[PDB]
Amino acid sequence: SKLTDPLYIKKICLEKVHDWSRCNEDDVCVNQILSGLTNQLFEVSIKEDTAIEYRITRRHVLFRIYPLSEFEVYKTMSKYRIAPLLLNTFDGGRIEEWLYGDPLSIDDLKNKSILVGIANVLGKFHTLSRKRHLPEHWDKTPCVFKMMDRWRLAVSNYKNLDKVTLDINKYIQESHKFLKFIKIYTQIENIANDIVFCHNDLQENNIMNTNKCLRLIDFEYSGYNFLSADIANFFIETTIDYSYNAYPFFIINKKNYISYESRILFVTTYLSKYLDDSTAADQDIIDQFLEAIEVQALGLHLIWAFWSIIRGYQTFDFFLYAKERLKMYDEQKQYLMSK
Ligand SMILES: Nc1ncnc2c1ncn2[C@@H]1O[C@H](COP(=O)(O)OP(=O)(O)O)[C@@H](O)[C@H]1O
Ligand SMILES: [Mg+2]
Repeated sequence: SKLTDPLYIKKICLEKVHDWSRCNEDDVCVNQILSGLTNQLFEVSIKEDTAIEYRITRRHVLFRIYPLSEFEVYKTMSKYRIAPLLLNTFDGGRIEEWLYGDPLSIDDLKNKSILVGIANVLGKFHTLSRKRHLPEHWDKTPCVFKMMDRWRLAVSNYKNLDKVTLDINKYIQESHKFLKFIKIYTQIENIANDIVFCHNDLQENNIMNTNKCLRLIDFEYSGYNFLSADIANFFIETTIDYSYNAYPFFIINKKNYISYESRILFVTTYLSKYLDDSTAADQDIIDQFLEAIEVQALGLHLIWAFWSIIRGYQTFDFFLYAKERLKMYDEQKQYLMSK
């Protein structure tokens, strides 16, 4: 695999990237980068002296080897320059614009100026639905209903769930109680309940930063959802570090949950890009908005716990991670019911 993959990759890029066929396999550099289990990813480049030699302008590409089709969404996202530009396709993968920065770190999410930048970008991203014409066949049923329903059904079919938690049926029961609550709750006249085209996996590793220019990647879970669910996911992710490089390959720091003041600064910045100048906007917009986010956070914990259980059964400690997201459900629920 590791020794044989590069040669395959080199041949395709030579013929699928403009001007690269001027080179040979010896001028091209393949480097596998870290990814999820759903794809293999490689930084492919040309040797820099050879790029200057052969006057090659595009020095790097991303080589990607493989409800809503991820691909269909990705190509719409690329069209509007939200995602890295699609360069080309081959059977089994795609070649994308290479982004020069780095994913945001978990500690970046503490920086207020970065939070502001994320809120600006997310505020704009969320207007796409009303400002462009998205493919109309896309299901507009909020992904919270779909993900919760689909993934809970699948977890109910498993044997040995007590090997995840003694109290698993409590959370299977919690889920449809949440869906019924969320059916009523999101009918409140508040923009947090707007249904827009959502990323659905908003987190530091999906936000590329090039010299203070923030880009979004990874549209695998993308679809229409309550706008506050995209934001709740981001807020949650301030307490989860996936960079940790030994078992269980994630670290939870709940003390790091984005502070109240940072949350108001994020929501305010967000609304300054999401809302039109002429928006019909009440006094408690921020209060209700911050409340809807915490409400959605509750469901996300279930959604991602069930997701992680399915991955555990079909394959990072997925089960410990589910367990942790369930403890978060419990904690979040106490919090909500408090106020
Ligand atoms: N177009 C790109 N340019 C440079 N780096 C990328 C690009 N796309 C992804 N990466 C890197 O690979 C990682 C995973 O990419 P992504 O597709 O979002 O995740 P996954 O492969 O887990 O679905 C990112 O954190 C980023 O560092
Ligand atoms: Mg990702």
